[PDB]
Amino acid sequence: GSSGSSGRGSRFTWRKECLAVMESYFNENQYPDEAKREEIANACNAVIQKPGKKLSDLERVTSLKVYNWFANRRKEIKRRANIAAILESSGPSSG
Repeated sequence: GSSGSSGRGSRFTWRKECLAVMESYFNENQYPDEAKREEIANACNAVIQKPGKKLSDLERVTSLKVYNWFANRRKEIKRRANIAAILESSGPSSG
């Protein structure tokens, strides 16, 4: 990745456009219902969907993809609030 302990992207990528929409829904609801996930996911695909161009699975944002990103944030925020780890650990993570 570029920044953040988060990465290991599985043959996928998160565009700034799709990231802005995901953050919006997360602000209103941490856990977007099934229908909510599709609503937000669809918007992400549109913001990226270009005229005369074809969308690829690499940019395609499905309901499952949205949940994966949301879960990463919830766990990332909750993990920082708990930090139930004392043992030694070598991580590049910053801040």
